[PDB]
Amino acid sequence: MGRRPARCYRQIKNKPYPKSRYCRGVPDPKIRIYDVGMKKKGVDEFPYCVHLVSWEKENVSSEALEAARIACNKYMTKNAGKDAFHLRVRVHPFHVLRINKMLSCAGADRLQTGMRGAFGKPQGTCARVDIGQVLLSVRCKESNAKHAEEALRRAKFKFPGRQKIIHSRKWGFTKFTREEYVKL
Amino acid sequence: MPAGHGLRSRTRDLFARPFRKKGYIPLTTYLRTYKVGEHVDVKVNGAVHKGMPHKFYHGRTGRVWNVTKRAIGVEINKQVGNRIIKKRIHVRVEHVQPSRCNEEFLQRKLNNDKLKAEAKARGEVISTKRQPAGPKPGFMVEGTTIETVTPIPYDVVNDLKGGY
Amino acid sequence: MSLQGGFVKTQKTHAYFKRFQVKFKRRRQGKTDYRARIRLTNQDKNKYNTPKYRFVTNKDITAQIVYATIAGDIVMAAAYSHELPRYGLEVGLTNYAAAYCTGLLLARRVLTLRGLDQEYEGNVEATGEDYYVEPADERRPFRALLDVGLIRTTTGNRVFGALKGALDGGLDIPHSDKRFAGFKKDEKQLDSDIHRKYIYGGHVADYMRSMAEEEPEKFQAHFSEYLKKGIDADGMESLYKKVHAAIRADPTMAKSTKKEPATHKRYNLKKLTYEQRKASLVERLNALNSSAGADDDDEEEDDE
Amino acid sequence: MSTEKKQLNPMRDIKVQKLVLNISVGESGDRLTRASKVLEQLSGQSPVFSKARYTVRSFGIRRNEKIACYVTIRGEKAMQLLESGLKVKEYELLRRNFSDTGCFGFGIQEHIDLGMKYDPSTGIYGMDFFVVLERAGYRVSRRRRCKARVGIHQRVTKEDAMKWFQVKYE
RNA sequence: UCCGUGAUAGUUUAAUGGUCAGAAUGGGCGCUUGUCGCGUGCCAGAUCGGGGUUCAAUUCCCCGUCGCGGAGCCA
RNA sequence: GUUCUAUCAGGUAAAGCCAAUGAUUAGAGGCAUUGGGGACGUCCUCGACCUAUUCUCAAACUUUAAAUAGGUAGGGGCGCGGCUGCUUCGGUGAGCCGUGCCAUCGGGUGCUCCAAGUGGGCCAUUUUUGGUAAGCAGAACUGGCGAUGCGGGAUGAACCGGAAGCCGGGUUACGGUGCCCAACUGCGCGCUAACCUAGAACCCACAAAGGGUGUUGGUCGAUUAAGACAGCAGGACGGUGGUCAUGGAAGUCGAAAUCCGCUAAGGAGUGUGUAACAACUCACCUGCCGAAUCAACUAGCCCCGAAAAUGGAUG
RNA sequence: GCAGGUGUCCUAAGAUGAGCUCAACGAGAACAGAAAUCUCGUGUGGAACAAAAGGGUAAAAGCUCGUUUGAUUCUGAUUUC
RNA sequence: GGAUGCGAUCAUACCAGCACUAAGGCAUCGGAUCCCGUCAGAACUCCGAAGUUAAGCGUGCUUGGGCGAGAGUAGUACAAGGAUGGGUGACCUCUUGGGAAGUCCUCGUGUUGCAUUCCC
Repeated sequence: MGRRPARCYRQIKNKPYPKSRYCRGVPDPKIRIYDVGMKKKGVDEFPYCVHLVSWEKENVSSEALEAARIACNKYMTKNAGKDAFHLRVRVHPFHVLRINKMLSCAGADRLQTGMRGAFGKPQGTCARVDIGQVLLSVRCKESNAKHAEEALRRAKFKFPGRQKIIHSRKWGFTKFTREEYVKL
Repeated sequence: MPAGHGLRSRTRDLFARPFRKKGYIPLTTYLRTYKVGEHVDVKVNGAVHKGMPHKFYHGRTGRVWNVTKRAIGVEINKQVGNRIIKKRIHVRVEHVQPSRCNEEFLQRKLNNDKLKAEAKARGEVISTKRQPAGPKPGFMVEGTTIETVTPIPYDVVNDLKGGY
Repeated sequence: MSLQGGFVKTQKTHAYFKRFQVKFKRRRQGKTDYRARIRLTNQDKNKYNTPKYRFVTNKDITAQIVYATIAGDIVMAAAYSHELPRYGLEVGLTNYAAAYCTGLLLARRVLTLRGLDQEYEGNVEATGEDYYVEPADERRPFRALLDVGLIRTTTGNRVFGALKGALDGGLDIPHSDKRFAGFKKDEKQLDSDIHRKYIYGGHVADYMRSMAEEEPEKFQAHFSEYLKKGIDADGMESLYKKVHAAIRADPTMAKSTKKEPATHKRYNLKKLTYEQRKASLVERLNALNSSAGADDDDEEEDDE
Repeated sequence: MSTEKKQLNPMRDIKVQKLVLNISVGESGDRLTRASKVLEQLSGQSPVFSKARYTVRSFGIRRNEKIACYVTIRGEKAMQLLESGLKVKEYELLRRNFSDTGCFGFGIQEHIDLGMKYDPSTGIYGMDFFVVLERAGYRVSRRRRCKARVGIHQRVTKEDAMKWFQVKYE
């Protein structure tokens, strides 16, 4: 899209403003749908979760969230169909970029004199994706785990902060598959 | 903009109460009356709106100096900066809390002196502590009050803080 | 299901909670205001408490003289209209003359001339009088002020008769006369001003003579006969009694006492768990089952 | 919590809290509050002015102003009203107007009742006669000091309401 | 690009004290007249876009799109 | 000044407040119009849209509880006798005066007169707020430069050592010991061969996302003399030119379906075919060979990504 | 630097005392939708306090009712400044 | 062992549910000519006992959801002092002194001071 490159906004550096009722003029959020796949089920038929977890705590751009998701999402449909299992994206775009926008070209850019000077018109937004947070969380059934794994591998080339694929487990999938049937 | 001291400016503990302290305070605090030389905290109840000092004072411990009708004068010393003086604060008893530390202390002093009397009629520990006390001339106090309120206009912290 | 009332309370818990600990038991019961309390208490004049409605009411009255201390308040003397027939009196214990005499009984009882320490001159008794506009010596009132409680300043009224019985009792309680129950409104004699009557002891006397059936034992003068016996000087009571057998007791207390937790929650929980595993339907409140074993835990295992 | 199963009545049985006869129309459309006259006759005591608070969008800017009128009656005066009022709407008729809370209300012109039309300068069609029914103990939610909510235990039921009123002259 | 200056019906253009909005022309309907026109009675606006303050905003603030005027040195 | 008391920065789970946005299970009630029906001599039910309430996943104000952490606050008694107070001709202490009695530091330090440059800073560290950033701007808390030598950092205001009268000798700090340059071409061990590379920090010393059977090392699973992995060599009849579909599959476009007789092994087949028809190999099994093999996590260094201006360097 | 207010408006929009306690939601009232009004039940600070923010408070500081004038004169210890 | 008045601790003192101040130590209750009051005794209030325990006040219990408090279970976040400690860098890290958190179990559906003082 129209340039500003993301490194400038990459660092978790400035104070956090996301307050919609004070912050007027805030533009369109993204992703267009966060959980992709079924929605007639929750976890049931899918006894495997796979995650992508961040090594690096950073502000990831709103369009990068869509871009990483869309590369993953075509791998989901192009290899396992329309109403398959379910993927969840789980860090979302809190951090409104105000920041210098609309420069001019006299011996002013900064039009009033040079100034610039907050009350900046808004540019977009980023998500704070912090260390060990689960950016993508995907419930799947075991043969199609390797399919979700290439999809997460396609996802990681499209945000800045380095991440590792892991098959994710809280109470295993092997205290659940006991504790379930011990209290029934 | 020049600096000030917006007397009402930054106030969240200084006027908010916990969930557990909300609603009207029972009138026993409103009723409580103190004697001179009592050590009492100043720390507003936020749920009483009148008789309050200027908010910066809160969490300091003062000596009850004298009383005027309903509210009391409690003596405190300001802190930080240069050459700072004793100041007296007018506060109603709704924001002024008795020091339990001072009661505990008074008790711990009596306990000590019950033992001093016992151990000086048949007992032994110290010796050296018996030599000071017995000599002294006393008493109260306002020479040593002026002695207190001249180094607490402090010296080296004032020059240290006077440039950065 | 739907349903109202509970649901609009149980979610909004935190509010609850706050409602029970903003004030305590005498305000929760709805008894004592803590803004009138503060008005009257701050000075060390003692509270001249005179209760009479939704309390003890329509049957008896009480006057209590209350001081503050570190432990709680502390009543220094009290009088109940039920002790008022001890001194001879047997006509009604809720009325203006009863209230009046109950206030004398508290006031006579508070000095009673106490303790070593004494005090009966300049000039207690101020007689059981009849009275006009408060004769004292005279200018300053102390060591009792009227705590009306919940009861109103309603002009010419029985709380003021209790106040008047305090005044003619050797208590001095603050006053000015411009809503008050004056002289004959106990009965006594009267009257002045925009408020009216010029009879009220002696209420019932006017009524009784308007003929009809009511209580036995006569007439207007039977106020006078035993107001006159309550004019006499005779401190003090209460009382002599035999103490007390063993123990506590009582058949009411007993079929209520004592404790049972822990054990009884364990007997009931056992009953509940046995009731579940023999059926399984619903629990206590309100749902679940497939198939449980107590308490918060069962719900977490029935999701996934 | 309905505790019925004992050995019962006289505190349990229903009584009349109140009958409120209320008009709602407004000023100007019929008048000052002239169907006060009609209320005055039907009930037997004078109605008291209704002002409003809050919103209208529709004429009715003045706020503080006369708009309505009411008579809250009770003792014999409420019952005496019921007898005349009770017989006019027809009977019988119907569970729906009762709330579960055990009160019931109806409309009709003040001109219904024995009464002269001739005395009422205006008649006006309708507005609630409301009958508040309750048990003796109400006085706890009403009285000032020791207010306590009325429990499920105390609160009148439509069934109970229908019965006690169906017991009498309809 | 800075400091100044406006906008109200199809079009040109009045106006207020915070509670109330106009005119002329143009146009829509009759009558003139054989028919048009000249003339004669009749009619009809989210006060630029925009948010805020207030008991009540066409009217009082702030921003902006446009149309205007006036400045912008010693190179 | 550690220890006692207070209460407070603070920002994660929860509560009130509010929440963008997308992912929703169970289940009551709103509204609208339409469609269908049995039950019975209208009713009632059902369906097409919304909302309770059970309610999961993720930041955001206040409060808990902060945990924190620095702060930040604070470290004589009795009796006798007179006089007094405020608040019933009423109850009390407190105040006052008089008189007696009994009780881990270590000059870091008070007051007065008169005078100075100021009354424009900087940097580093920590915590920040703005700003893409900046040898930016603007604060907080502190140490230094300014106004501080001397020794180390090639040079070097503020990094390290270090705070200095002068001199003399001794030993050291930081840092260093191949030469330039005093002093080790020191010891035990291991990795690298790119001249990586001789570097705390720096506007100054670059190197990323991503990739790498380079090499070492650690671990786990499975496979092995009941002979593996690889290579080379050798065995495969018949049902039946497999059912669908389609010019056409018929092993070999696309899609069923993958069994068995006859058998010691012998899949309705792994890649090469002709428009389509036409052959060869191969699954599995066997020999020859003889010893480890394969899979997979994890980690180091190196390698790669890696283009700039008069002449080559880590001084 | 973010966010946003005051340069007014008030003799009642002050004072006190008695007396009352919400906003709001459900259920009920022919007509009325804006529909007040009238009723019942639940109802703790979510309401209400002229005005920012914020914080406060439920027989109140909030509500209702009467009365009242202390928005009186003169003085000020002390805090802020 | 304790109901009745006035209060302290003001989220261990709740929402909800089940026994009890009580033949002469309460509230419901009755009269309202009345003081008082309302529109209307409903509230308010002079007067007062025939009923009631049925409540309210409050007494024996119920932890159920709520929560104080604590026990295990999440040493995890976070942060003070110091490092020629690592990393290209955002960043981490050792050391020194500190250390919330959710779940489960648990205790808890009061406590305390003055009154009037009571059936046994």
